Amino acid sequence: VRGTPVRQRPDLGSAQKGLQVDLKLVIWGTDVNVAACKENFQRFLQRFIDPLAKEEENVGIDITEPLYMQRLGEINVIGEPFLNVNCEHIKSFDKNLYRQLISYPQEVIPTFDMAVNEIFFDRYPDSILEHQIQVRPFNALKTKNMRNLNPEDIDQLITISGMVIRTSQLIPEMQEAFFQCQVCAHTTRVEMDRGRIAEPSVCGRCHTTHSMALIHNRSLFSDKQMIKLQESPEDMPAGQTPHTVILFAHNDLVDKVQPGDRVNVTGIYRAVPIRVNPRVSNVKSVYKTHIDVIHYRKTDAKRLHGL
Amino acid sequence: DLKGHSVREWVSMAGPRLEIHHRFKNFLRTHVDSHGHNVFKERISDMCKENRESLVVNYEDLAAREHVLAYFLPEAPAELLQIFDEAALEVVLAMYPKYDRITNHIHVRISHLPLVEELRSLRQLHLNQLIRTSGVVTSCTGVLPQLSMVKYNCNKCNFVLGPFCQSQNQEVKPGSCPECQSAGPFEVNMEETIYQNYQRIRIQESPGKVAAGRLPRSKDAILLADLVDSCKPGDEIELTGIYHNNYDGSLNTANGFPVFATVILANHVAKK
Ligand SMILES: [Zn+2]
Ligand SMILES: [Zn+2]
Repeated sequence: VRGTPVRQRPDLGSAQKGLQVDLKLVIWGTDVNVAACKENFQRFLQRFIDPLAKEEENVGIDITEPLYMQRLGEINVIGEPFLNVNCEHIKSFDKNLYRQLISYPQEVIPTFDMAVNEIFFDRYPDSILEHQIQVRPFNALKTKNMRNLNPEDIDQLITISGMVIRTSQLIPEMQEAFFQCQVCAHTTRVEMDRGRIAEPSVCGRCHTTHSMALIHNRSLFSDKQMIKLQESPEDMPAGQTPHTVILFAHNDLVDKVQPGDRVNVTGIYRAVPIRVNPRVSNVKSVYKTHIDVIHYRKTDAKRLHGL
Repeated sequence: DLKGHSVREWVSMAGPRLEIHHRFKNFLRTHVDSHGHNVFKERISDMCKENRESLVVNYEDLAAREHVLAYFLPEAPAELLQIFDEAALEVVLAMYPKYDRITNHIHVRISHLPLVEELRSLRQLHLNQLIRTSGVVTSCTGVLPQLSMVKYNCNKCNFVLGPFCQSQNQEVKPGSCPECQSAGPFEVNMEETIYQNYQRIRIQESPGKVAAGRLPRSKDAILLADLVDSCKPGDEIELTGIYHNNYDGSLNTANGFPVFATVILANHVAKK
């Protein structure tokens, strides 16, 4: 790494401890090794040429060179740091890595990010991207019906397809709060950490207690977008009405897709509790769920090209 | 300079605070000696050699070289003493910046105050003034620990309410906890507090100085943090201190004239 910024991944989810345990040294709760997943995906990057790459349907994709390496070349010639990692390419290559990614996305994906940034900066020393490349894993094995999803896929990358209904206005949310001491004008940035800020409560310079006030419009904000979407399931049981699902997009995917657009959506299925009343801080046993979004596939084999 | 306002309010103003602090620093550095030695250098050298925590200066030298401070001294002694604490701290840190761990404080004592009052005659006209006096210690309790920068556990949430300075007048009382916002039953954190030695003596007029038909009169006195156990019972002692009335001593109770006790915050004890 040269020193390019590590901008946080709002769409993947809030951070966690990343607790590791020996049975070599897997992540707690998961059958994942950071080293194993990282190395397997580095192999996948460096040596995965297609068995077939129809140039007509996949313009810019050859059958000779390793697949994603020329993608890194184009991500060097232009400045957008995003790499389209086809989950079915991963399925053909390494079924184990498919299982680990589409069971443990928010932790396998940062390792994939680390590997991609490492390989890219090894290849191109003087190339300058605004921040680290990010891997967009999509085309996971299509779940047909949200109403036939189970409570076992929470935080587990799924895919469905359907038409948007609304794309509401942006909503900033905090990522790095700004504090200033009311007395001595001492500043400090406080990173948002695992879902909640840490109000400093003591000036670092003059030690006054709770003189630290939160300056709003000096902070850091990533964006958001509620995107109410109507599912087009391929499985329609006998009386399941048209299911509709909320999509929260974030800094890079917001306002990339308008109402009425028809999209496959691959994203993190995310349960979040429901507050009992808008002001009381209790919650409900009966959670809601909403798909996040890690990727929209615009292309459809049945429809024609979009605008 | 002088104006219509009182001496105490004057020295409370920030402008003359900087003025007289600068003057004290100036003569601390520059009043060389009677015979060109820079005695303050050697006195500070010995002071930090022992870590005495307390310097003493001669009032004759003080007044002679710089007389405005000397005139101000008995009028509003408390403020002048606090500033000279700060200025002496500045100069000792300048000479030995390593002193920072050593007590974070230096007291200053004033010797040879010219006008000695007698314990028979200490009237209303000496309240809140630094006087010099003589006597014999009739009693001297043991050294007790006093709060000086006290921290309180808010025992609703165990936040450490910060270090409050403790004046001698009224016991410090926190308003509320900055965290849970309660005026709760706070209680002192025994450890983070930094206490201070407190000893209580009682001097009385010597029979060699009492008159014909009389009973010798006795004044209390408080020694703090360096002068404790600097005098035992029966010692003929000169005492210099702020004759003092406004702490909590007053006969506001029933069956009593509105009559106030008094003490002497001793600023220098000298055996003889
Ligand atoms: Zn401050
Ligand atoms: Zn509290």
